[PDB]
Amino acid sequence: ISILAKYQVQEERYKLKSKKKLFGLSRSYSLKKYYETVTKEVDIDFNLAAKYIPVVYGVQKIPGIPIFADTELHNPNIVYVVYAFAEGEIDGFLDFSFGDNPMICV
Amino acid sequence: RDFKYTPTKNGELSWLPSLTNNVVYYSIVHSGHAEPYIVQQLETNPNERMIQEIIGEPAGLAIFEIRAVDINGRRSSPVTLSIELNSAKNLSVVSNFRVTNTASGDVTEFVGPDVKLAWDRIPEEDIIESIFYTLEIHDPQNRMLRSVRIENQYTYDYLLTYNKADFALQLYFRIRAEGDDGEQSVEWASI
Amino acid sequence: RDFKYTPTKNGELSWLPSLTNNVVYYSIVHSGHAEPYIVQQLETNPNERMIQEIIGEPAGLAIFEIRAVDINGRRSSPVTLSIELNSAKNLSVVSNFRVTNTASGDVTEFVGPDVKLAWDRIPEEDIIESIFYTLEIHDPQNRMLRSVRIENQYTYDYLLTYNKADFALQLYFRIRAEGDDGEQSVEWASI
Amino acid sequence: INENRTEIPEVSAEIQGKKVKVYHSDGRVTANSTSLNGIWQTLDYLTSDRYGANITIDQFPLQQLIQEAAILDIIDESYQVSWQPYWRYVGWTNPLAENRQIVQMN
Repeated sequence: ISILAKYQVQEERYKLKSKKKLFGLSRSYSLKKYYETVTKEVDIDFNLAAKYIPVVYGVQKIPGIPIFADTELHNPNIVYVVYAFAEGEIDGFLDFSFGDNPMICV
Repeated sequence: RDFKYTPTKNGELSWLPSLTNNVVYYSIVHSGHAEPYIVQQLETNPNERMIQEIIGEPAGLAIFEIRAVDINGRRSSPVTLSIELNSAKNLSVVSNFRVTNTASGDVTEFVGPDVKLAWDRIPEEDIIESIFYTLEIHDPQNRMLRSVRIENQYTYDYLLTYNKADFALQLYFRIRAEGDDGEQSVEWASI
Repeated sequence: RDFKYTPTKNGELSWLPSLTNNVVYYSIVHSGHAEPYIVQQLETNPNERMIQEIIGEPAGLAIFEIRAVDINGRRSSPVTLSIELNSAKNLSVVSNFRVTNTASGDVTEFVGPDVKLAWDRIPEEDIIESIFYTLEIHDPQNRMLRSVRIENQYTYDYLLTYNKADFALQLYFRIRAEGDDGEQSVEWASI
Repeated sequence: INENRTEIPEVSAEIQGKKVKVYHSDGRVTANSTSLNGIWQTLDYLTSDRYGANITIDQFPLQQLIQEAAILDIIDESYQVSWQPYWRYVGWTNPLAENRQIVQMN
């Protein structure tokens, strides 16, 4: 990750998107405190919980956990990155979003 | 990376691009100039040198400082170079090399017994001292009639005495600007 | 929007501005050129075409790719165009059209019985082949004396035979560069 | 990396999840695919030992659980499938075969 930061704008250099944004509401919560704790983003700096692998059933959208980054020696413009996503044998990947832009047209 | 002056126009600076891909342009500060050079990074390739030319400086000590500018406007640490610049070797060709003892209309044979020549001063004398003009005079056989050095002067007189002596030991003329350090007009002017 | 080549100088590209108002400039990549064109958006209006000229290319296949640059440096998806470029129709006027059989001082009547003409090659022959020179010769009556095509050659000889024949069937001269595809000098040169 | 992609974007993806051991009353164990059913989801999460509760399967009455799934997969008719274009991303593998059940979970 400390390598990967050298290839990102200061907006992002350590940020990550959260997982399972809408946890279940119950009468235990105040409406306000619920929606104010619903949070889109996390910083991996000083946060370890982000690096736990999620489990998925059905269809969902999830962020990639980076675990390796490097460049081809002769041509630093060529960058390999490994993203881990999900526990177990999944039925398979459907689509990728780079930023919010999906490959397939909406 | 690898900021490097290189001699031959006084020479070229060259460098390899910064690996920070958001780099938009390089700036160069030159000792004694009022303002930096600006060099765009219109293409990105990590192994391809960028270049800036240095032209019209006198030989002398100079320093250069070069900085990358990020799209957010902040800059790298500088790289510095300090070097002696040297004269442009390839001088201008002499201009308006012309004969003044010339008739109404135009000459083939000149007027009178001996030619009087003028030429117009080159630019480079404004910058580099000890320039001179070298002049050579030849017969239709292209033998040497006479060879002359003129020191920071723009006229010369051939003489009937000279013609007689050169004949007795025995027209076309060519002239060039010249100096030390290999300083020469790229070509002869001639008549 | 509406990226469009348009023929006549080989032609103009034109487009309507991107609706993303933070656009600072457009870049254009042209097949076989070393570097893109850059076109500033110094004024914003959504219905007003921007233009880039294409000049000095030979007729031939080319492709163009055009991209908007946002102030943050990212770019739109490209738009692509592929087309055959064609010759600049409006060629240079011939230069230094001049008579070589000419006296000391200057002529009115030329020297000797028949004229010898020269002219200097145009630029466009460097790019477009099958250019030729068209030459026309006229009396004070402005009747046809003679009309001639010269193929990639820069001199021509009039003759006392020609004058005699043209008189017997019975000065001023005009010449232009010319080609197919409507390729012509914008005007006659003349003497 | 080039002049038109000056930085790496964020990466996130859409996936079809873990395979789960759906049972059948005839004694088969198809174990082939995701299931949208909440029971088989719970059973996999509980009986997983790499993660989850590490409960041994012999403590569960399969002939009961299958009846529960036979409840939860009741067909609804308050709507019709043609009102749902997204269906492939929604999780349905075919828009025409009934995709409607009181409960579907992602």
